Amino acid sequence: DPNAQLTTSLLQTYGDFSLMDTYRNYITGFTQHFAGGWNVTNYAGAVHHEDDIARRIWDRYYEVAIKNLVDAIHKSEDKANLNAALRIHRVYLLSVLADTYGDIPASEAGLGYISGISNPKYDTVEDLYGWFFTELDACEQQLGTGTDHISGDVTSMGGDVAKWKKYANSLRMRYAMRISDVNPSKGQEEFEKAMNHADGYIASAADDAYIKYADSPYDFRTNALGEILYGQDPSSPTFVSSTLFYQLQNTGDPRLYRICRHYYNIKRSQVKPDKEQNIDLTDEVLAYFQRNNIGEEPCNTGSAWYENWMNVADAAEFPTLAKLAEQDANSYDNSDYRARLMRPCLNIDFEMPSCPGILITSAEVDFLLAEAKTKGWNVSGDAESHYEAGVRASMEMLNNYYLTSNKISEDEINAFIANNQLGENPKQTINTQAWILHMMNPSEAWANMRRSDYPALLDRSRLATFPGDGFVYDDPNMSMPTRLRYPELEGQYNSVNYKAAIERMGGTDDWHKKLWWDKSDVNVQGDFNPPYGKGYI
Ligand SMILES: [Mg+2]
Repeated sequence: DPNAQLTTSLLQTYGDFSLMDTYRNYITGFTQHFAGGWNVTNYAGAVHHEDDIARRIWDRYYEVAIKNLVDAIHKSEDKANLNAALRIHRVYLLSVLADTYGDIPASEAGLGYISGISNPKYDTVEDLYGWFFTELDACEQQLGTGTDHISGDVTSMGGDVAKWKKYANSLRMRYAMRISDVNPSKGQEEFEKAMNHADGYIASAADDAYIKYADSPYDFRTNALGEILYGQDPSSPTFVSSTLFYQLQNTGDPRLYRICRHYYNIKRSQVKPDKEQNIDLTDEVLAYFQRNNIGEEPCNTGSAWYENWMNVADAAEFPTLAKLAEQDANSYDNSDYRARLMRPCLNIDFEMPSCPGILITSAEVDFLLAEAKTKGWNVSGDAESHYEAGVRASMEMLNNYYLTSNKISEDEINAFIANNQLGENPKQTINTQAWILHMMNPSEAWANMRRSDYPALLDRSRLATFPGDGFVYDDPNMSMPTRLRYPELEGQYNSVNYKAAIERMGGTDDWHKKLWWDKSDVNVQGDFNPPYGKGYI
């Protein structure tokens, strides 16, 4: 039943816990949104490849979503609306697969490959992006030529063909920007084609495209990215990196302590994050810093929370934990949980099972329009207006989709924008602000970081490594990987096509090899001397 297969494929995007290891261990580490958990320190922090972690995106999307999409596409030629929606989500997941690994099966990933009886070649990144524009144009026009109801839709589009059209056009704008370095003229042409389309694009948050997940306890119904970020036990929360912390603090970003909180979480629930026992001591922690003329030490990329050891405050320092330590010291005076309380952690609001699965937002389109303007493309309105719109929408998406309290006021948004105008390097400003936007969309975060080379990351090569703590540094090139390696079993079961793709790369499956649309290395910060804690060597 094709509509059901649309549902499974949509939900798998963020709903499949079995590929979230790749996002917590590698991608969100590579983007330097998160740092300090043992896993991201072991993998992304050590620049340490391991097949079983790197393969999961490939293996799980091909085994489930792509299989179901292709079968449903072939079973839906009489249901043009559903057919177009199936095909748009295939383009979507193929763009993620290609942006992650490089050349990938696509044009030959068909019914035979589904049945496990045929071996698909790896389409080149350049050929795939060419096909993205063509296929999205075709689907966009096909939408609404059927009378069938897209009942398997679980996105915010809610089966509305007009909303799927704007989604397809917005993805065209995303891909057109992606190729704007390697093929400037095609990027310009494809962008303005979509931007000027009669059916429009995602112009306000009312038209945001996202998958809707269920508010049920921790089969793709719940957002598994939040699940793995919440950790599978209270000793493994997701710690916010110093890169993100310092981007927020140093720009006066009201998002600083919406994204960052301090938790003592020993009795927290494991079926659904609870305010009761994810004890939010943020204000009391900050009051403690201020009393002692000290401050935050957000974990550096490459380091774990127990490295670059920060002094641990006694329970007495925090009145809420103090009175609970005095009631029950085994629970609330545990020194390990006090230690992790010291570091900024991701708000559990971002870790709820019902968190959305972002596909593309009006805030991103705003930033695309801003950069399109700074490139001279024929866009209406100045770069600053689009830029400001995108900052305001990124702000507002947290109010609308995530925050359960402490919403960001219109005063704060207006204040922040005034202090962070475009400046002398708009491309850097635009893409740094998009990178915050993309926190919970790690694949777009990593792709757009790679293409735009902003934000300037912390130079991993000048941050500490901790081999004495069991981590393995088996790669001399410690700069951020620009892709993931192919699943190693492809070398056996798709051996000839695997060899070919590797040969096109230069003869080895090299995760320091830049993809076709990635023309330069991501920028890095020249200096990192934080007021508290450790910086560059
Ligand atoms: Mg690059």
